[PDB]
Amino acid sequence: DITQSSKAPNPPYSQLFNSNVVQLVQNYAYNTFLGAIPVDAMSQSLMNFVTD
Amino acid sequence: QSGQDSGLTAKSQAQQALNFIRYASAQVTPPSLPKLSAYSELWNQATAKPNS
Repeated sequence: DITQSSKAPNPPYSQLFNSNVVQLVQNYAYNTFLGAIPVDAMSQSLMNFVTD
Repeated sequence: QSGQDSGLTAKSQAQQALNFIRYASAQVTPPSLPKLSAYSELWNQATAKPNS
């Protein structure tokens, strides 16, 4: 209802609701997925999913 | 990686994967192929021209 500026969003918002919250939540998600997979574990070279 | 040198050994994490995958495929017990003597006489019996 453009004719009324009173109920218009003041202040206007364009950012996310909480970028930091989803940021941290996705951080622990990635960490838990990468570390949660079991791995053959005796020596350092052998848990390496990736090379150098 | 330099494992114990007696028969098959993995020299890398990739070789560790290969030796696992062949181990699961149970290629270390290849099937019992025919006896030379037995199969050979059944050969002589079957491959020959009949009534000659």
